[PDB]
Amino acid sequence: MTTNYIFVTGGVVSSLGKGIAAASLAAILEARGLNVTIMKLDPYINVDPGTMSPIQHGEVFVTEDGAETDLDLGHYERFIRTKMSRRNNFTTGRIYSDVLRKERRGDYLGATVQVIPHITNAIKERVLEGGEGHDVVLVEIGGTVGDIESLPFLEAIRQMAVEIGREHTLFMHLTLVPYMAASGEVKTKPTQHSVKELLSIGIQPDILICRSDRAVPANERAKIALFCNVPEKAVISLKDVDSIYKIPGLLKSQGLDDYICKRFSLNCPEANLSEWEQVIFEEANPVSEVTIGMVGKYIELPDAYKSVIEALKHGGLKNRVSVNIKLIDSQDVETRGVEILKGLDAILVPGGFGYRGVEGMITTARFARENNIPYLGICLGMQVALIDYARHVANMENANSTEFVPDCKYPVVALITEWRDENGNVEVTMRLGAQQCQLVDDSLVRQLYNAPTIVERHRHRYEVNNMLLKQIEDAGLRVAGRSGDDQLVEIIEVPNHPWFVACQFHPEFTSTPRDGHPLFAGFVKAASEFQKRQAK
Amino acid sequence: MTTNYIFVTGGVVSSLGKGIAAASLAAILEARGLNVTIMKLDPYINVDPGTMSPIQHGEVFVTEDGAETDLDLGHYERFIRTKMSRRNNFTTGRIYSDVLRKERRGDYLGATVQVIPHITNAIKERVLEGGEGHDVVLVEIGGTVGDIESLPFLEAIRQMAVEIGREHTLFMHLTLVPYMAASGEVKTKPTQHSVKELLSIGIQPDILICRSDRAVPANERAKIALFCNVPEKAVISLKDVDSIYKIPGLLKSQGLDDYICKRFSLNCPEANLSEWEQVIFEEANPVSEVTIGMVGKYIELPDAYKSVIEALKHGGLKNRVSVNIKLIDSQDVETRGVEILKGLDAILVPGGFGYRGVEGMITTARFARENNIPYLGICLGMQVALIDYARHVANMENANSTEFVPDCKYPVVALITEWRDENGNVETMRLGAQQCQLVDDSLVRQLYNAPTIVERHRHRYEVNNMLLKQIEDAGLRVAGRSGDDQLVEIIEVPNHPWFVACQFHPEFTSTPRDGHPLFAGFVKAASEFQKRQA
Amino acid sequence: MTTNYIFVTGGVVSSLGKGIAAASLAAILEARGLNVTIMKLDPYINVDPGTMSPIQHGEVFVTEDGAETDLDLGHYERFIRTKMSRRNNFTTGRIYSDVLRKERRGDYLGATVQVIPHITNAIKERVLEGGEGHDVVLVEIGGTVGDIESLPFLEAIRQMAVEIGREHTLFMHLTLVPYMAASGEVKTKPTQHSVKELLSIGIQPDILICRSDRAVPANERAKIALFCNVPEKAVISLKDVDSIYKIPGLLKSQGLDDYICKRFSLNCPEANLSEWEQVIFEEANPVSEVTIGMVGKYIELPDAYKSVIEALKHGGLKNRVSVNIKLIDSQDVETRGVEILKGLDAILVPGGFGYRGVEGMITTARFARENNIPYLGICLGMQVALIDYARHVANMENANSTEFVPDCKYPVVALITEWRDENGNVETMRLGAQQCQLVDDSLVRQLYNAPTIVERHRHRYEVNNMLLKQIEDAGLRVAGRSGDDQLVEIIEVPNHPWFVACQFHPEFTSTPRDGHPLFAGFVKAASEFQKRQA
Ligand SMILES: [Mg+2]
Ligand SMILES: [Mg+2]
Ligand SMILES: [Mg+2]
Ligand SMILES: [Mg+2]
Ligand SMILES: [Mg+2]
Ligand SMILES: [Mg+2]
Repeated sequence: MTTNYIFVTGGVVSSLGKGIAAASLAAILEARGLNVTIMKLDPYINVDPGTMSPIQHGEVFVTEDGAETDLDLGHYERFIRTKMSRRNNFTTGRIYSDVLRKERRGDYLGATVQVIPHITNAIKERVLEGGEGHDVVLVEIGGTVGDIESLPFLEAIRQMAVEIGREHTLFMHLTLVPYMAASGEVKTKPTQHSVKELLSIGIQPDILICRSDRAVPANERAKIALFCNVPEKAVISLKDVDSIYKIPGLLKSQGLDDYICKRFSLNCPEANLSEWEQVIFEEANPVSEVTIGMVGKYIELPDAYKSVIEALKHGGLKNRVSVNIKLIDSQDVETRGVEILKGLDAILVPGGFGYRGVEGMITTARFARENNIPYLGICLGMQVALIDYARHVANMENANSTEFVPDCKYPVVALITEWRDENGNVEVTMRLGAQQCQLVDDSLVRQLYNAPTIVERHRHRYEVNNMLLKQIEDAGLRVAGRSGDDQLVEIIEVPNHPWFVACQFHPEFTSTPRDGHPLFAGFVKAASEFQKRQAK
Repeated sequence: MTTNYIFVTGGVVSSLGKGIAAASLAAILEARGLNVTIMKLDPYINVDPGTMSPIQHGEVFVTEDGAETDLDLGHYERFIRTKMSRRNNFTTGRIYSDVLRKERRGDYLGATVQVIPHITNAIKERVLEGGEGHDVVLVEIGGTVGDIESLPFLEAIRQMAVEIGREHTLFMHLTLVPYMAASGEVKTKPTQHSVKELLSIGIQPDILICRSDRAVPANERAKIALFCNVPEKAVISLKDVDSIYKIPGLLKSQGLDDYICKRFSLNCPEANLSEWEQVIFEEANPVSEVTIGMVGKYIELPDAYKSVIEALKHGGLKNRVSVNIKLIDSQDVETRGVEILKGLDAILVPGGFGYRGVEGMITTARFARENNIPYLGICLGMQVALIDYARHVANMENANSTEFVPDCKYPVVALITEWRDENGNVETMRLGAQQCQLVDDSLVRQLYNAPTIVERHRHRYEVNNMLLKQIEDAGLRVAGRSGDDQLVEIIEVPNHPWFVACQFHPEFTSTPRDGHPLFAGFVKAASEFQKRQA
Repeated sequence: MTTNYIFVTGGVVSSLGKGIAAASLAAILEARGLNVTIMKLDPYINVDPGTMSPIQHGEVFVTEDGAETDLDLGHYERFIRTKMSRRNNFTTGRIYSDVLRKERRGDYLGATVQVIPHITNAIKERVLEGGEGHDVVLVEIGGTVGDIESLPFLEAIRQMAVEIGREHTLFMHLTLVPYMAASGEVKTKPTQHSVKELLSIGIQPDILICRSDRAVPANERAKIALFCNVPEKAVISLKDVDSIYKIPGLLKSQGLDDYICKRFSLNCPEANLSEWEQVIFEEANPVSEVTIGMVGKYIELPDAYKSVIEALKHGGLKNRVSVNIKLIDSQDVETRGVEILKGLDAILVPGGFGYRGVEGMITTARFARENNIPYLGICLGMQVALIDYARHVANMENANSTEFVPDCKYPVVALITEWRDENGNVETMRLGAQQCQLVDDSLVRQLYNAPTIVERHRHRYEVNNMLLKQIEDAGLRVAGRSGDDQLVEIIEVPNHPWFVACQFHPEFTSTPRDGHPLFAGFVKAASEFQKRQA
């Protein structure tokens, strides 16, 4: 099993759908029984995305193993079965980070450390390390062919190709092909110029995925093929679709996989896109429609909630419900009232950090609870839910979490190390990654999940204060799931509501269009049910 | 009078509307009382545009001086009052052609002839020659930056700038700023890559014209302004508009002219855009509408009849009528018959060459003439009508133009030389502006409200004077003539609401601001018809 | 017979000796029994090299077929046996000139003519035409990579390679590898930058010829091989040698041909360089030496007489004499007189045009003739002698060539047409190979050991036959003639040790391997003289 590489680059413009296109291609190949993987090389100095701001960067994906990563890894997982690890994503800064240590520590032997080969060498090592024992490895180069930031990545993959050879390496480049209103036509120039840059640095693309408003007409394609470029019938059209679930099919329709298998000398069964057609079908044929309110502090960048939004969609798939997501700002709530929340068949409070929109969230939770509106809260969203209750259904006077009010009488949520009493009494940090969790017999989730135990992914520090727990419990609230050790609280549920659950983890990083998510499926169904009784 | 030069280039993709944008800028400057001109440098080996196909290039504009040029000079002309000459358009081929010959006549003295400096020197010569004593000269460079084709032009203007200095030189570069439905955002990378191709060539742009499908936001702009670009507040947004007549105003609103004037140290009044405003108003507030059928052969590529279409639009303006142009292929008249002609308030038969739909046209002329439908025929459209007339009225069995049936007995159209008769009895090309005399009791005389007019020519075949009288007798009216050989220019059909046909190309003189008497009159009639006919 | 193409380009600087290096490689391949040719693509607008000045370009080589070409074809010819035709050299100007005309005759059908594909198509056509059925074709691209001038040629060959594929195409790129007296080391950066300019243009070199003043060390090489370059062991060192005759061996030692043959899948015997070895030996082991004065006008740029110099060198080879060429300006003969001629064992008066030193020459001829100094005159050098002879012996007051004094009474040199007499009595250009008949009792007859020979021509002015007999009578010998008009080709001076003068350019046929009878004979004599004269 000689490992084969597909280096995926984009030209002309950013935001071309490269992540998704690699994902889709990976999907097809897997559908052919191949052992496939994908990796993301991010051309930025930040050592890890775990510090990038959601606005700008988008959401911070979390792998099983706790790596904080680029959201593209989210796309990968929702398209292929291979699990992502830290090995699947690295940035220009971690490389440098690396090379700078080895240096300042000898390794180089007073030799002069340069981009080439020291940096490039470091890139290859990591690329190999992640391709390690896969039939096909998709290497997605972030940024745009043409930026400097890209340079070292491109040079490294160039080196690889030479080394490894045409028989186990391919270059897949993505270009924009604008449609002209004025021209009333297809502009191929930009692709030519892009391919031109590849050549300028040693790279001759083997495949071209042409992104356009609409399908790129053979004639145009035929032009590109030869037009500079120089590919054969490996010029692919990637029109704008209304559903990403259709991409694997479109690419297949065009022979991309075949081209790829031949080149790689991969003898293998024809791709069966049944699951994808299924997903498409379901999506195309909803029965009912709901409107869900997503109440958070980062709505400027919807990509800040990428995984949630996809999860909601999946939940809809599993119920034949067309979900209408209405993005709402924690703030306005605690500003514009509560009349913004009205008209939601359901309400979701995602994660985030601060204290910023936090008050409006607490509110939202209360509104949901009080108005028997199905509510689902992730992390922050659980916390803001622990509160409202603590506050409104118990004593917990000004109930809060030390993230916001370090000195509260009632710190129902806060670092374990900070666990104190209402009387300041006391007892005798970053949770990242997949973690087992024990569900409470007789709980909603225990039913939804249909298992005693589950594994979910975390990304948090502030825990439920066990010190003020029973106090909230006895107020009626219920603990649905825990995480042994310190038995930390993972899931809570409010007993006298139609559908009210909250968890510490990010159920969203486990949802997929093909298999859904028990929690989201439930939530969505409930939303439906709610819609149904509100009028009938 | 130190001449000032504005070098206009384009990046990313072709078709950014660079010609119109240059025209519009010229329009502002002119509206500030400046003496302005514009020139088109086409990076193509064809020596003379007058040989290229419309499929590819679209209409052949004709200047006053008879030069055959790129359609862009038509745009220039519809935006500024400066007239175009053969000196406002030239190609790579002309340059090489020039150098080759100069070289063959030993002007170079055994020295090595090279792109640099021979070709570039030749280009510079032409530029200066064309900008000769104007306050501002806009030099539009054809082609797309980054291509091989335009290299010489770019090197040449680089030198000029360097020679002339930044006090009288500016580079204005158009670029595509795509819109991502996805991210819902605007991509400035292409601009950056494009701007960098200039640098690689030694040019650093002074102004950027950012073309998008919507306005480019100050955000995306200041980014451009600096990031990879380096211009001041010379980052201009040029969104897709619904009327090119809005452009000068749009550019003026963003201060382009001020920046321009400022750099060139031009102290002049603010741009008075009143005429443009009027045009804009008239266009937006039609009081009625019509459907004018445009019956021809190159009907496929629109640009083929750029100027005609524009002149019909101007006709609307003048009459506050909304003109619906129905592009009709003459072969289908041939094919399916006058069935297609049904539903028009007017019929226009344009010029062109190639027997092709020629029969399809004659028919149309007839149709129009026989159904009292207002008609306008230009050149071929006039010939096509002489025929119909001659035929169906003068009874001249298969009257024709030698151009298509040299053996015709009855050939009312033909070179002055081939001029024979039905009895075989007997006894170069027209280009550019020609005085023509209007006949005293003509419709056309009224419209133009003048004894003599000046129009543009581009034809060989003529009204066989040896047969004229026959048709005259048969009722036809000679509305105008050349003068000397007293060649027939215009003809009229008396028992008609509105039937005019001329040899010249009236469309080359139409302007949105001042319109055109024929077109005006023709549109009016189309209206009248419309109404009546209901 | 799938033709194989070797694209030869150059980077960093011009004058890397690219022509010689291509020739030498061709020489190896040929020595392996391959059918090989070479062509010169000159990126200059001059249509015909036959109009460029030597100041700039050096001698005008003349092919068998009469084509006037770049001196490089002379190099080609001195290294391979394949003969050159007009098809082995062409310029940018020829290409454009071709396209222009094709375009004017509507071959393009109104389509846009552009650099790509029209010009590039034209180039490809010529290349294929020139490589037509040879096993290997070396295509030398003139100019320096990275310049604008050579763009088209580079794009064209890029296409070919792409079209033809790597099985029959190779790119060979010459580059400068400077030596730093400082660090005492060798700089490979320029190679890298140069190699990268190719990439930017879409070409990735297969072989690098590293030119230095000393051999490039395996060290600096493997670095090149990979670092920024990417070729295999196609990194060749080409140090400055003392004899170009060593080159094929030097290249062969590094395995260039094997690599070449290998890539092209050519199965052929090892390069037999015996002839080269001999040449090398002869050159290194002269047994005596001489000083031959080369008396002329363009005396300044050496390359002006490339072939002559080479043929004199070959003369040495054949006689194991070391030839000391004394470049003597004819105006100084004019200026300072025969004083300068002192110290020569022989006198050579080359060809050329321009009255200039013409008098300086006639003198020389005389001097040589009157001091029994072996002489050789080519073309002008022959004319210059007819004169002297005619004059100082036939007593023809100021005999001359109309070329300089059209009004001369006594004009022994002139166009067949101007052919008059002293009494005014009476009754295009020669280029390329011409049969000439050798006179039975001539020296020249012995030397060539043949009745008829073939030589190359490049002249207009001729031996005025109406005056011949006079000079014949005065003692002069007609050693050879054209044939038909029985034009005088060669003349001899009987009371002389060695005095020959021909119209043709013997130098165009000289070769280091096979030498040249005239030159051989002439050098021999110079030796003899030398000795005697002491
Ligand atoms: Mg991506
Ligand atoms: Mg990235
Ligand atoms: Mg234009
Ligand atoms: Mg153009
Ligand atoms: Mg050379
Ligand atoms: Mg050259």
